Amino acid sequence: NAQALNTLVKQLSSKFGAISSVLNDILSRLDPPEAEVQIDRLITGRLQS
Amino acid sequence: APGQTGNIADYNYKLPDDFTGCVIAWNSNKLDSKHSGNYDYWYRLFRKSKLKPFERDISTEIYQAGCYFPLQSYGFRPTYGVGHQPYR
Amino acid sequence: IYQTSNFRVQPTESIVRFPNVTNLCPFHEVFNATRFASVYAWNRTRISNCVADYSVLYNFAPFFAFKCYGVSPTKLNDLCFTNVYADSFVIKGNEVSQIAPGQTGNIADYNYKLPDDFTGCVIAWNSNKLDSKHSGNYDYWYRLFRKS
Amino acid sequence: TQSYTNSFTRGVYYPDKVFRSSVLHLTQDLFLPFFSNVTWFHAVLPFNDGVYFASTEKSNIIRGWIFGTTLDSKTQSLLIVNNATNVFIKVCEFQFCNDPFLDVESESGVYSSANNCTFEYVSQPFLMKNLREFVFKNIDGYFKIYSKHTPIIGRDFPQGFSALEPLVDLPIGINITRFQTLLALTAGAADYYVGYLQPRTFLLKYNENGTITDAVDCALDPLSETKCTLKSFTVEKG
Amino acid sequence: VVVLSFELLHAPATVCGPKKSTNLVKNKCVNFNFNGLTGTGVLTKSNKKFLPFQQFGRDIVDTTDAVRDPQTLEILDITPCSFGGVSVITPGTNTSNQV
Ligand SMILES: *[C@@H]1O[C@H](CO)[C@@H](O[C@@H]2O[C@H](CO)[C@@H](O)[C@H](O)[C@H]2NC(C)=O)[C@H](O)[C@H]1NC(C)=O
Ligand SMILES: *[C@@H]1O[C@H](CO)[C@@H](O)[C@H](O)[C@H]1NC(C)=O
Ligand SMILES: *[C@@H]1O[C@H](CO)[C@@H](O)[C@H](O)[C@H]1NC(C)=O
Ligand SMILES: *[C@@H]1O[C@H](CO)[C@@H](O)[C@H](O)[C@H]1NC(C)=O
Ligand SMILES: *[C@@H]1O[C@H](CO)[C@@H](O)[C@H](O)[C@H]1NC(C)=O
Ligand SMILES: *[C@@H]1O[C@H](CO)[C@@H](O)[C@H](O)[C@H]1NC(C)=O
Ligand SMILES: *[C@@H]1O[C@H](CO)[C@@H](O)[C@H](O)[C@H]1NC(C)=O
Repeated sequence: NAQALNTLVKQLSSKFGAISSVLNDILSRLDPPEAEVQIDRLITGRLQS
Repeated sequence: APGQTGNIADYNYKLPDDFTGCVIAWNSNKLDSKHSGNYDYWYRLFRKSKLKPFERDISTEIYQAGCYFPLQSYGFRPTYGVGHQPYR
Repeated sequence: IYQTSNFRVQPTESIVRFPNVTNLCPFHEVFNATRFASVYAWNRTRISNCVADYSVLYNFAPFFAFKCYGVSPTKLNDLCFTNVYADSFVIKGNEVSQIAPGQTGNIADYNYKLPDDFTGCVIAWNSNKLDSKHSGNYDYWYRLFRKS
Repeated sequence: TQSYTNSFTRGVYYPDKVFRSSVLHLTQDLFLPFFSNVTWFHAVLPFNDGVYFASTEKSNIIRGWIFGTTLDSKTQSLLIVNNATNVFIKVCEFQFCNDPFLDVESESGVYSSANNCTFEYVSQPFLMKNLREFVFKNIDGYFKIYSKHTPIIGRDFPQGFSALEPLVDLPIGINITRFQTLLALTAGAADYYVGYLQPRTFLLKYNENGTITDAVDCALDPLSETKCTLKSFTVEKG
Repeated sequence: VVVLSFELLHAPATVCGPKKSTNLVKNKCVNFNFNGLTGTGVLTKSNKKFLPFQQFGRDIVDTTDAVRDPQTLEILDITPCSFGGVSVITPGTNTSNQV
């Protein structure tokens, strides 16, 4: 039960195919429609975890 | 176009990101351009800041630095294409 | 017993910390300097890394012209372009329709040619009082004719 | 003399600027593999992807570097010198094509056609029974240099562990391919080594005070590979 | 007349504009931006030792838990602001309405 929680938390620092792994970091330095598809990759990856 | 920002992209005509219509170009350079400049009607170059989508402002010359009207002429030509097209 | 939602403690304010502001740009060198090079032999003013505060620019010798062809005056201090290409010279006031993309004429194809794809700020003001004293500097030369 | 010697367990530097305590972090970057060949020069070389200088003597061994591409003409070369008061990390090039002088008094005898100098960075002098090490890694126009100031106790390689700390990083933006060494700080000897860098995976160990104290090469022998998989320094029977 | 051209190149930018700063607060849930690092939490005085080249600390699960103030070199701790679930205890609504 300890390993599963540690693995779950460490999945928050994975790019999953986007520019970065921080929500507001890509929110600022990116085009608002361009940033829409980047958030999609992070959401789909974190749902699968 | 939705999203992209800079100069008149959001200073005057802020197109919402949820746009659904279709953009059409009508170029008749000879008809809607004077030989020395369409000074009759002017564009707001340097206003205060941006504005929310579908917002119209008509007050002018009230703002001044802390410059007058920011209408920096047209200088159009009926034959010039780059920088002078009417592009309605 | 049912579970409905979650509770959170909202932040009360916002805070920002950044290092000491040092290494001001060479813009102070042109300050307290009421003379520089000519228009054809324009003085090079390449700028290395430094803090790009520009408020002092608007204070010393209030500029008649403040418009920026490439950028906006509001979007002035936010930018962090790689370097600076600053060119300065002395021009006639009646030649106002000569420093811009286009309007090729006496100063364009004979003296230094202003690039059409300008991406900076156009600053101009009448500095006759600060420069042209009673004696005058009529010995200064500028091209009115050429062959290239 | 182009002799060779075992590199042992040397060439570990701090990979980033992150504090850690009592953790075993498994990184993946450029490193010098354990037990490799070292060309023990005594009396011109490709840059590859980094070097490991180890010139020690006792007090005075090395006093210059070049780190250029063409080493002549007007191509930018990141000339690096040092003395008792300051270093000169400057983008300014001579013509070279000659052996610099080995005086024990000024820059004469090394420079011939000193042209424009673009960058003129100056900082604390490099110098702090002395061992001096170096790593010259460049990526995305970032010249990163590391250092260490352990005293020399053995005339051979002082077997042990060391961790190079960052010294300075510069946004140069140029690419280099060759380099030269300047020495003598007159019959004598000048001990001097050099290695090379390869991509590798390492398992570093941090104590609770944030100082690297050990490492394991993950592609050396079957035992070392097992430790990286388990992320531990002890393997039980199995 | 002076014209300054804002050229740019793939090499790292050199001339950035002026940067501002604010005060510092402790034991209060507040948003922070420490030299380009963003986050929220409560900042308190730390008791850890930093080598004089590192900036911030990370825990085992790679989450920031310590920072260094760029104005004055001092180490600060970061703790997230409190959160949790909420439950409602009720009897039969056919009987009463208290909760
Ligand atoms: C020193 O100044 C010279 C010019 O006097 C620089 O040479 C120019 O460098 C720029 C950018 O590096 C090039 O775009 C030009 O084509 C170069 N011109 C010539 C004639 O070489 C030089 O880069 C400066 N710095 C050094 C270290 O020499
Ligand atoms: C930055 O300014 C503050 C002002 O009080 C000063 O205390 C501090 O020492 C300065 N930073 C450095 C690195 O000296
Ligand atoms: C700055 O300008 C004033 C103008 O009167 C002058 O007195 C002073 O010496 C100048 N300072 C310099 C050039 O450092
Ligand atoms: C050009 O600028 C430099 C740097 O400020 C200055 O030393 C030099 O006197 C200037 N030349 C002229 C002709 O103004
Ligand atoms: C180091 O020596 C040579 C390098 O010339 C190399 O071929 C060899 O494998 C290395 N190891 C030993 C033990 O010689
Ligand atoms: C080291 O070199 C610098 C070069 O600027 C020189 O000024 C200094 O005197 C030198 N050190 C000694 C001890 O001479
Ligand atoms: C870490 O630092 C503390 C305080 O300086 C010291 O007591 C302790 O021994 C250090 N740990 C080491 C050196 O492993």
